[PDB]
Amino acid sequence: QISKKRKFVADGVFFAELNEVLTRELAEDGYSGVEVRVTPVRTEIIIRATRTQNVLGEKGRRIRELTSVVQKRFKFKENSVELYAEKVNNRGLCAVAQAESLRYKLLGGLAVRRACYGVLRFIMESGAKGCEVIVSGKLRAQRAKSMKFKDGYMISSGQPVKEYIDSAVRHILMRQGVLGIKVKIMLDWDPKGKQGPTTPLPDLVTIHSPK
Amino acid sequence: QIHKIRITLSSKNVKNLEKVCADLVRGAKDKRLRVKGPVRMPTKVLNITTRKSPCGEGTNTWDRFELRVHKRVIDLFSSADVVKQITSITIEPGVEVEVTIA
Amino acid sequence: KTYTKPKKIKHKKKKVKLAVLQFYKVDDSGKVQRLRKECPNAECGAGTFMANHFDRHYCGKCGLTYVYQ
Amino acid sequence: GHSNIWNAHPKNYGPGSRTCRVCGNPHAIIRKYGLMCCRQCFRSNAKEIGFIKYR
Amino acid sequence: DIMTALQLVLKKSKAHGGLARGLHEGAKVIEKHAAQLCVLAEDCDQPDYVKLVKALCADHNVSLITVPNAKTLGEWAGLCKIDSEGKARKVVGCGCVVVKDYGEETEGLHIVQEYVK
Amino acid sequence: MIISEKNRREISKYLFQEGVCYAKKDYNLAKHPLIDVPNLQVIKLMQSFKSKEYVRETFAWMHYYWYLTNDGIEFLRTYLNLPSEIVPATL
Ligand SMILES: [Mg+2]
Ligand SMILES: [Mg+2]
Ligand SMILES: [Zn+2]
Ligand SMILES: [Zn+2]
Repeated sequence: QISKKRKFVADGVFFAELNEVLTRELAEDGYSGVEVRVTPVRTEIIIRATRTQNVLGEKGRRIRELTSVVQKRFKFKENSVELYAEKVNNRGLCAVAQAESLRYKLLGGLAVRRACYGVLRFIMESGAKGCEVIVSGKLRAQRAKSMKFKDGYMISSGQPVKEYIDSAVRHILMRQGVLGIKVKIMLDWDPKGKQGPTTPLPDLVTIHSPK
Repeated sequence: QIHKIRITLSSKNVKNLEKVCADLVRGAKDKRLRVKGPVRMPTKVLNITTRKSPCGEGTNTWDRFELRVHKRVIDLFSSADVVKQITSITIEPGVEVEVTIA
Repeated sequence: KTYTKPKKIKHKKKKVKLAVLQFYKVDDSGKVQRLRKECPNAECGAGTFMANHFDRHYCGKCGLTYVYQ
Repeated sequence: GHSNIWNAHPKNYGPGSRTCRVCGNPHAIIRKYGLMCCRQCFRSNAKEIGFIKYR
Repeated sequence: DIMTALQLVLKKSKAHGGLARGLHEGAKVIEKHAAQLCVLAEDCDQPDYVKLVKALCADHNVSLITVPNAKTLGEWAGLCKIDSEGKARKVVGCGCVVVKDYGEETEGLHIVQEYVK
Repeated sequence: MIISEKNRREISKYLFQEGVCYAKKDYNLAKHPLIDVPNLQVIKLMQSFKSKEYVRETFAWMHYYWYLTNDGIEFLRTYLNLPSEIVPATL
């Protein structure tokens, strides 16, 4: 019975809180993102991850636990909110997944340069028009420094950034401090819209071949 | 068995809201029902202006954050069952549909 | 830091070797006599005694006090 | 502490009765529309909440 | 089998948590009329202790059983830390034990009830 | 922390029956929303369970999220004296 303004703001706040909770809980399991769909007397939450076996667990025990805790914490009516785990298509095109993969590689003792180059190569071989990986923090010395790896196309200004660029930021807790990892992936135009924006770049003009 | 059924649609995305309104209107028309609207209420623009810096240093720069809420009103002259059937059509996420009488 | 007054010591309950033993008296025939009153409160119930203070009777469970003159 | 003393001061209003729902800080709380988030946390989560920068 | 039956009943009550230990609590529980049985250790150096226990049990019409060693009664009452190696260590003697509820019927309960009667 | 036996029994019963439990980080809240016990005792009992690996703890947006483990399930079954057949609602 609350006003529309407060209703929409609460919906956004719930989405943000659920995203943060899932990110904290499903860190190692991989968590690309979540989507909330509202239906009459039913709300659907879809978890996107690169490893849905871990998210579901054995016989869906983990997903059932997550559904129960979400329902109890968010005051949802019982048997009204259900969770689903879905594969992420082209995980190499998801900035969050690549950032988590780089975090896992770095936490495993892999050299920063090798891990970043591998991530760049995997992203490029996955159909990305371009990518950029930045590693910041105390590397090899007590003095912090930044490492930048880049290949392919990249835009940084104007409206098309919000659709043609997928970016993520993650922190890695190392022994001597925090490491900052930024992943920025430039998508490619997709007429279907499944793998990229369904809109061409503003300054791209195509002339049909004459008969 | 005829009543003025009021349908209120609210969404943050203009395209989805307009498509849902068009679908509802076409569904009502296909049943030879009388449709009034959709009426577009003035857009609600929630605005928050917060300082960019997480501290007090530097030139005081501000971020203007807006959240736009679009509301539509549709009136149908028919029974409850037919409007309930019409509204059963698939609705995309982000669009809230409320059905009432008068 | 510097302190002026002596450090305070938190209260410690004194130890009674057998506090229950002195609440009952047993005769040769076997009859049992209670040397202390029992709280009339229903919640406390039977078996709950009241302290014999020098001006009143105190119940340790419900805090009910009866003053006798 | 004693029940009547520990945390007995009223907290029905003022900055001490409100905290950020994200970080719990009591400073720079945005109470508009019921967000109840501190300005830093709100600026961090604005895109998820649904607030867009047009100008 | 009487000793084994008593041990089994006490262990089941402890699992259910329906038993009391010590006289300071034993007298209170017995006076509540909820005590369905009483157990006293014979190894007591206080004649007043045993006299009071017996007098209260007789007055309140509660089944009474005796155990030779108080340390064994304490062990059966769970007043010890169980190690994976074997029998629990760090035992403390328990002079008296009382039972409020048996939880569920058991084979040893019938033997105990037949013996005490 | 000192916890009344009834409160611990209620907390353990709820945790085993549901298999999950949350708590807002409010030490002075009179009662837990889902359990009649005060919030502080629920939080501290769950912390004790986590310390010895009976539960998994997640914290986010000033809230706790506790998920029972197999060792926790075994401990709760032994301590509550429930039949082996009964299991948390999650499974
Ligand atoms: Mg450009
Ligand atoms: Mg420009
Ligand atoms: Zn009393
Ligand atoms: Zn905050």
